[PDB]
Amino acid sequence: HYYVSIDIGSSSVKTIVGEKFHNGINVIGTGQTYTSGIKNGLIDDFDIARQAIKDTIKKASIASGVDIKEVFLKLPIIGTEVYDESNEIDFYEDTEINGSHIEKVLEGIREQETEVINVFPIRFIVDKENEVSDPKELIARHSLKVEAGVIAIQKSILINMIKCVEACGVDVLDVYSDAYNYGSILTATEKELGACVIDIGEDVTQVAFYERGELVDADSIEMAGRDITDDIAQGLNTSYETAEKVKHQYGHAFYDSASDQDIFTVEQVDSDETVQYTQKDLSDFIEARVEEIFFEVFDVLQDLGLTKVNGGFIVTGGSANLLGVKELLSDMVSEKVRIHTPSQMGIRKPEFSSAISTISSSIAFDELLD
Ligand SMILES: Nc1ncnc2c1ncn2[C@@H]1O[C@H](COP(=O)(O)OP(=O)(O)NP(=O)(O)O)[C@@H](O)[C@H]1O
Ligand SMILES: [Cl-]
Ligand SMILES: [Cl-]
Ligand SMILES: [Mg+2]
Ligand SMILES: [Mg+2]
Repeated sequence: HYYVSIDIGSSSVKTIVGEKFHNGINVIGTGQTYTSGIKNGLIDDFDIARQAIKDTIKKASIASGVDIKEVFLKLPIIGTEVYDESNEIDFYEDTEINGSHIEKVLEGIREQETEVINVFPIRFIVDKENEVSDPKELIARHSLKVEAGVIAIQKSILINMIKCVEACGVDVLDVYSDAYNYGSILTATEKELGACVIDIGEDVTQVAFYERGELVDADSIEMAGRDITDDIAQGLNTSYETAEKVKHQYGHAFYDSASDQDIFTVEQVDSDETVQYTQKDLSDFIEARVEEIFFEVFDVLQDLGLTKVNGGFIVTGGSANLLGVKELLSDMVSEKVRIHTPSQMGIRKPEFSSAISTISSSIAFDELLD
């Protein structure tokens, strides 16, 4: 059937309706609603947040022609913990391992302040000896063990995000931390060599590092697009709103590559007076803040104890639309750099990476467990 994801963002709630193909996802509809009901990745006003989510499901329904009733929810990398764990289940007869057995051994891991939301297999072990990655259709005489990666989140976040969404008359079939979702926007080589995803949104910037095909660790920083706007507003002595517009229209994150011929007029906040500015002027502010964010990212990587980023950097999210971000980052790092943008029609904006990869995740577990 169809897969419906919901990304409850600080700038906009995003919903994608997709269909699973052998080698991909066919997107058949989207919904997007900007709201002030979400701040810093979390619900700021329940009622307003409910309205936006409800409205977005509506938009997604009308656009896809589907009667959305069940959805997969992405969860931000806040109050999150990643760790290892293993579990084993016993058989009392020769058993050909299928999806149900895998679901059961992982389930046990998903057995106080937090709640396990994702449990993915690193490797499986049949009858205390044969170690394999895919144990399907093979025979076990005694057992099936799993060495899994585990993501858990603070109960308060989970409980409130689900309640808010289910208050719009829909069922949350499953939850997917963005820590696991990003695994899907990376190529096999990136996930192997050791790659870092950086999603710069509005209030939150998220970081997730994958290595040897698996998620190693992740975290989030409270510095992103809004902060870029704030500096612009302060610098050009103009309102937040106007600063937001010039950021989209003339924004550039690399001063040297920023243009001078590009000019625009901005009204002042303290006087009827108006002032002229060049893109290079605007870029002074944008580069400074984006640079800071990246330095914040490097600090996260060190605390996480992750020097060495062999697979390169993948930058995505709404602020990734900013010109000069690739230049800026590669100008301060030796490893490869790229901006990820979903390829499907209608969601070809970096802000859609979370929503679309949430579907990739639902599909992955669909194929794993079925
Ligand atoms: N063309 C653009 N140029 C520069 N910035 C942009 C552009 N388009 C969107 N943005 C910024 O992208 C941010 C929102 O992107 P988004 O990835 O959707 O964040 P979010 O997911 O809604 N909220 P969150 O992830 O919780 O921080 C806002 O700060 C926008 O100003
Ligand atoms: Cl075990
Ligand atoms: Cl994806
Ligand atoms: Mg986001
Ligand atoms: Mg907001």
